[PDB]
Amino acid sequence: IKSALLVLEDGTQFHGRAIGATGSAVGEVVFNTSMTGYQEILTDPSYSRQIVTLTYPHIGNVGTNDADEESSQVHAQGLVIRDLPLIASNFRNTEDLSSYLKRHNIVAIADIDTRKLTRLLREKGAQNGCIIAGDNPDAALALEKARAFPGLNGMDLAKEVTTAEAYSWTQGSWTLTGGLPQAKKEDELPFHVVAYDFGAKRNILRMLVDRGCRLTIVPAQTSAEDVLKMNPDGIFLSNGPGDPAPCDYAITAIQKFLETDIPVFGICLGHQLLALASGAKTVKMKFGHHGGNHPVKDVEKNVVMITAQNHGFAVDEATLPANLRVTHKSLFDGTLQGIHRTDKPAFSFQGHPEASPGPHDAAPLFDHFIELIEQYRKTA
Amino acid sequence: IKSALLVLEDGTQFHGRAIGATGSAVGEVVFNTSMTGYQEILTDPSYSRQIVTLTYPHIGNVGTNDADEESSQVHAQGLVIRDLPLIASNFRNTEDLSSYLKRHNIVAIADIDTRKLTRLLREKGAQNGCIIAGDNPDAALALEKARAFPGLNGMDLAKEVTTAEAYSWTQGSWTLTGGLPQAKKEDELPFHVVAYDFGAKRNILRMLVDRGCRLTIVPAQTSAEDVLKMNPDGIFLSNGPGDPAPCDYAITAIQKFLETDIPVFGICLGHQLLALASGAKTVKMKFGHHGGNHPVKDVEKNVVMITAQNHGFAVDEATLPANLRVTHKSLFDGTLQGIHRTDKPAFSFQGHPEASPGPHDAAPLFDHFIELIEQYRKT
Amino acid sequence: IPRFNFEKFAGANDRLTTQMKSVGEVMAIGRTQQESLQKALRGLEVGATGFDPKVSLDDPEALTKIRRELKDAGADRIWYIADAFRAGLSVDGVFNLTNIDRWFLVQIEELVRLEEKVAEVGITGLNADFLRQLKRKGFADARLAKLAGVREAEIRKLRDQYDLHPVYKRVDTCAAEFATDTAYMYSTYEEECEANPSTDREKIMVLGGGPNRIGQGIEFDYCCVHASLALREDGYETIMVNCNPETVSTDYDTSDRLYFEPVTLEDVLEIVRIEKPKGVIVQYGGQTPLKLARALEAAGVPVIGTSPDAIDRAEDRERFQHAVERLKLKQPANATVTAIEMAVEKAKEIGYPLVVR
Amino acid sequence: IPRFNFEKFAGANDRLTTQMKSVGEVMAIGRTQQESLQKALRGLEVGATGFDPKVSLDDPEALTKIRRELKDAGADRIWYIADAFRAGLSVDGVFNLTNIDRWFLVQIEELVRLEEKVAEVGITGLNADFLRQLKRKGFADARLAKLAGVREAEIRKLRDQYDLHPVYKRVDTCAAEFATDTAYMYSTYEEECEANPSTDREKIMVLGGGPNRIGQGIEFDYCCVHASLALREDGYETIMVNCNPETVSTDYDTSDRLYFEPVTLEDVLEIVRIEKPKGVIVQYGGQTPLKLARALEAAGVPVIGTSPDAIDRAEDRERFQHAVERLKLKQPANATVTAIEMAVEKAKEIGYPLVVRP
Ligand SMILES: NC(=O)CC[C@H](N)C(=O)O
Ligand SMILES: NC(=O)CC[C@H](N)C(=O)O
Ligand SMILES: [Cl-]
Ligand SMILES: [Cl-]
Ligand SMILES: [Cl-]
Ligand SMILES: [Cl-]
Ligand SMILES: [K+]
Ligand SMILES: [K+]
Ligand SMILES: [K+]
Repeated sequence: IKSALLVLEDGTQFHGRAIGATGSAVGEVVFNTSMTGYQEILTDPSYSRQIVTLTYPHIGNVGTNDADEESSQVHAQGLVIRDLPLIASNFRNTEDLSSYLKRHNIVAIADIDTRKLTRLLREKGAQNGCIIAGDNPDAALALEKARAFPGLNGMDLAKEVTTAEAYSWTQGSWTLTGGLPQAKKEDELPFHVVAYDFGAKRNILRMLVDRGCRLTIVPAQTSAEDVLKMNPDGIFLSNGPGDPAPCDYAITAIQKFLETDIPVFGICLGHQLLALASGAKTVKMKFGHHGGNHPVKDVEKNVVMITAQNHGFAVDEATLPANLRVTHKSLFDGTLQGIHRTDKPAFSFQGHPEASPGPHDAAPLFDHFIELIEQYRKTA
Repeated sequence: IKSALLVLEDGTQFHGRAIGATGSAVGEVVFNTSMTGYQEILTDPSYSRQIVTLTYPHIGNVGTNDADEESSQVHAQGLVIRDLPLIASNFRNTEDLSSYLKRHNIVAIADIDTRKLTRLLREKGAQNGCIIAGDNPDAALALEKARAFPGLNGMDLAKEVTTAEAYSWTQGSWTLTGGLPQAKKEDELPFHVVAYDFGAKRNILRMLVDRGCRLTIVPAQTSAEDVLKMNPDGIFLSNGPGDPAPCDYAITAIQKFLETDIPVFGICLGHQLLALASGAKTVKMKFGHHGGNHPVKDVEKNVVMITAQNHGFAVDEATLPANLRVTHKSLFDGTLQGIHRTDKPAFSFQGHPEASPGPHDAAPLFDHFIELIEQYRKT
Repeated sequence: IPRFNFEKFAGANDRLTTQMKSVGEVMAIGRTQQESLQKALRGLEVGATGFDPKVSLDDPEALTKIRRELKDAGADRIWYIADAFRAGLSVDGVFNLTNIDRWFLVQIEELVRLEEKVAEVGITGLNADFLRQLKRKGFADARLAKLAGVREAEIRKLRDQYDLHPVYKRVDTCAAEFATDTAYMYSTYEEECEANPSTDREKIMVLGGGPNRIGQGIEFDYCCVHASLALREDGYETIMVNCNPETVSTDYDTSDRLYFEPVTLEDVLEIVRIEKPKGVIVQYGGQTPLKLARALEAAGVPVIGTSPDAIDRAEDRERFQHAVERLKLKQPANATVTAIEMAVEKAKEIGYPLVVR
Repeated sequence: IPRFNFEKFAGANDRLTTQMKSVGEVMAIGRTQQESLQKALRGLEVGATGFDPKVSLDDPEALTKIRRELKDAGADRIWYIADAFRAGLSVDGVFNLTNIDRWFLVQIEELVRLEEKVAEVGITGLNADFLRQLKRKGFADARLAKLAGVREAEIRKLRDQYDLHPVYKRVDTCAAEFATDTAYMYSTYEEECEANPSTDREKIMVLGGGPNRIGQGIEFDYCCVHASLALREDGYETIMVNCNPETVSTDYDTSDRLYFEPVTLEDVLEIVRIEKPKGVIVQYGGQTPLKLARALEAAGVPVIGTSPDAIDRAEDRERFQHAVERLKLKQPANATVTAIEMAVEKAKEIGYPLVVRP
């Protein structure tokens, strides 16, 4: 008997068992439908301050491994599951899930009616909650903590996870045969790109490098003046947690780039800022998009792609400026997923083209950027 | 590989495997010959600031259980052993040894030649050492850490482990059938003993209660007058870590009680303090007595008792004041183990009457205290 | 879980290979692998209530037989896996023989251990915290009952005591991200119930035949489907109970409510409990539901059409002879003989050739 | 470990019960249970080198035989336990059948897995670290050799390449709390050596016979004790090697230095390596030492007394025949027959009644 408890703002109780660190966890509770990629899910910075619920009952079946880490740490505040398997069984495993959880100090709860919870959040929308893992968790206390939580609306979390200093990135993508490759020599990669670190995922970088791009990761608050001084062949805006609204420096820096002919490409939060910096407005979804079976139409080509999604905010297309075209849309709810600049060489995707985890369906989006960039150096 | 390293002041290195928390531990290295009682030993406050080496190769065969905890915590700075068995195998086990050490954040090492360690400590005397359990343990640093340790000599550890406030203790001894008993109601217990917490073992307390003694546990520095105010039937001087010599507040309080007719019995540290109070001198032993097979003779009755011992300092007999009579002596080395004030109701024993772990042979010692107490009240 | 019919093919090689030999299949849905796997075994219609022992704990030769069964798989290997755990084989040993991933194997082993506990404590040891545990792992009342030394009904009666009844969740293709208007459900021991039974319509339940097997084919399903279609057309709310994934009976458009469940006394009673139907048809699904007739009625279910008693009079040899005789009709000469010697005699009587059942 | 002799009592019930059926016992000392136990197995004098297999893995019927031996213990249960682990049974399975505390069982399972590793990696895979860890768990060079498909000598040699040799610790009644002036030692794979062999004396080693068995009793031990008593009295430094806990030969008073160890070639060589005796007596302890004689001298050991070749000349059927003829002495008519038919004829020729040796 190793108790755990989940209490939401509405004071909904979920009694189960502890499977991770001992203590307390607080954040916005979300549900994710991905049947695969839970480690990647947990190491995604975008999960900052939110307590992740996995709809797929068996979580941890393949254990864990390093190559499957999206960031340096476990960004989720918590983890709620239906069932932790007795064992991990996969040749890639290096450590079971409970173990890993403890190692990262993650409070985690299992054996709870994750469906009922999913249905609540669906119908009722995003709730704040708290997990209390311990000997005699106090309901009333967790509830109190649940309610005390400020909430993600209006919360700049990107500054909370960005890098302190700028680093170079030259590492390609993993392979079954070779695992994670050795970073390249800058003498190897042809294009140079700046990447604002709003809480970036390794996969983006890797996929970028795969394309022949030498990256320069900068902190979230870097000035445009400063960036422009690097003579970028392109500028990349990363994914990240919290509200994108509150990130004044970004919009600024972005607006500043737009003034220019350099190609901008944003993903998830990067997409939101690009919108914000273009005149657009952002909104906070009732429940958001968390899963890897999300259908997104390319209005232009009338094509459909299965995508990986992780957002609790979106851009209003009603708020779109005539200089910002609509390129992608969600077939699940009609929500906006891509926009391009009529005037500029800037584009952005709400979904995760780098996936990890999920369908490789949206990958060609990086192809546009490179195009832009090749073009820039032709003319430039 | 989970690496661990043990380095002694002299630069001797012992390469092993980590079995407890990741990190560093520093202290005085001692060896203990007890073939059973490892958990009790670990939780004995007297081991504060010491790295405990166990000579019996297989440590952890029966796992751990809360009833076998001699205090609230694991007081040993580290544990050095030869082999950590694959499993715990005993109906009383609630948690494997390695798990428990981690829980308690004890840096611990296994798989080393503890016999070689023992022979060195025996031959050259106690040494300070450092255990570094981690990825790539730095031997130069462990040697530096080992050498920077100030040593137990001149170190009052009693004040370090004592209780902050005074509490009441009315729980007795465990039983196989019963287990640990519920604590008693003061009325059930005829005597009030004020026991100075110099880092006292749960077992002594229990044994007193068993003997019908309600107890009031007082902090180490409590004043004689503050105690007297409790109208004690008897006063008890607990066992405890470090040098007794520097515990002036103790000596002091004691000498005061020694102006009175109040019965006083100390154990271990308590024993050394009672002697210092009486004017005798203490010494730091070459390696000390740590084990559960130590033969002690009752010089009076000329009988031998097998005892549990845990002390690294001793009372010098040649500095005995004529008011202190030698009651016990060690059959291994001739060292002093017991004393009785010729003029007062004050006696003490060097070994451990409450055992835990070890032979129950010295238990009869408590009877003589209780007998003095009865006397006292009789009158 | 596939359905086999090897006993009907005595001279056949009964070892599983690349050429299919199964005649049908069963499907189950559970919130967890163990629950799903156990519901399937009990829906299989082979007389199993879960992991019923195949070999005796005291047979000295048992490990030998188990080993053979695991190494060169037959239709009953699933049962032997369990027996192998009860007999002392480790997960590694079972894997080496079977090549079945340990992720699955360890789950079966834990089910065995829990069975061991039940056997130990018995009924008196069936607290509610533990009965729930057992239910949540997919344990059948009939299985526990065997283990505990009692009757299935005792187990069920017990479950009521503790208000230990399953809840029903719905299939939605989306993991609850989107609501559903469809009533395609599966039982589970969870918190929220999504069954939300109607109270305004007259309901009629149709019991399917579980997996197909020789003699219990699609002809039965066709009738169940027809029962549902006609009654629905007529305005009754139709509830289908079945677990054969190959048929039209388990297609969600065939009925108003589909419960994709094992066709057992247990599972059916839990549905009736909440649905409270006007009638239950047990005559269109073959042997499976026919056999449940009498106990469903005993249990208070509103069984329509020919009565369980009427069915028994047909189904029971003597009863029916009695009926023929009453009707003064003609049947071939028969006799019931226990022993050989008696047979040879009754036989001289009856007259060859004969039909020996 | 007890020593049995059921083969000599072909019709007896061989199941162990409350009435003793053993004829002797061996004892071993190790720094850990595993080492202790493997060393006892190797000095039991039953041809074992540790947990040698009793049953093949390829036998469909193996588990049935296995289960039986576990459930109704005979003299071979110790080997059947490992056989069990090798065939997939678990610790709880074995416990259930045997009632032996799991504390011991898990150690045996761990040793089987390590064996499987040797089998897989082969000799090439036997690096210093691995080999040392194996030596520490008590594995014999011979057992390791069978596992990696090589000769014992190769494993031993490898150990030399790696300077992997045991150390000797002393028995002292006090876990080293007090010094000892007695040389009562056991081998272990540890860091410090307490052997401290003298270099001012002429040493004579006497090898004992292990545990007693029918035909190898106290009579040899007596001879053993006498060699030590006599030679020490003469001024020699006497060293006894033996592991029977019942005899006078294993009383520390009997010799100058007692090595309580398995009387095996490996164990004896290790002692010889550090003692450098002037001479080794192999003729007084019975069959045990007699059989190591040839390999000992062939290993550089100073075997004294009747040579291993002369011994063989005597023990050898045909070599001896020759001797007897050369000496022109009388010997019963004999014939070595491979097959039956030949038997009957050769037999016609030798003259009944006959004595048929197996
Ligand atoms: N269970 C039901 O009655 C369905 C209710 C609702 N349509 C939902 O999907 O939440
Ligand atoms: N091993 C020996 O040579 C014994 C030396 C010494 N007497 C000791 O006990 O340390
Ligand atoms: Cl819940
Ligand atoms: Cl060492
Ligand atoms: Cl229970
Ligand atoms: Cl290795
Ligand atoms: K629960
Ligand atoms: K070592
Ligand atoms: K030496």
